[PDB]
Amino acid sequence: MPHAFKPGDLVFAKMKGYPHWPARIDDIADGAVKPPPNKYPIFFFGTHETAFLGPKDLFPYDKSKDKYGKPNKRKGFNEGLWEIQNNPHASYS
Ligand SMILES: O=C(COc1ccc(F)cc1)N1CCCC1
Repeated sequence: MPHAFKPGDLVFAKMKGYPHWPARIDDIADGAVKPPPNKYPIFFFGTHETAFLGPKDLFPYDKSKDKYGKPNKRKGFNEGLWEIQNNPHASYS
């Protein structure tokens, strides 16, 4: 059975106006800004941007990739497909 989201989990994450985007649940570093309650820090592959999202916008990657893991014309997307499949736990700082 599913657990709650934890850092390291791979997802597609949905933001208004954008396709379901390859992403991971990030850790929060010591001393860094925390997310709002009930939100997770989401690191978007390809763009390398972070936003705070709740579970309603988080689709586990294994279950969802057949539907959402297709090339897109949006900036950063196809790089991000490569990252989530090939090195999803790397440092992209
Ligand atoms: O909206 C976001 C991430 O959120 C931020 C965007 C810009 C920024 F400077 C900081 C955060 N994304 C939509 C799908 C790819 C990444």
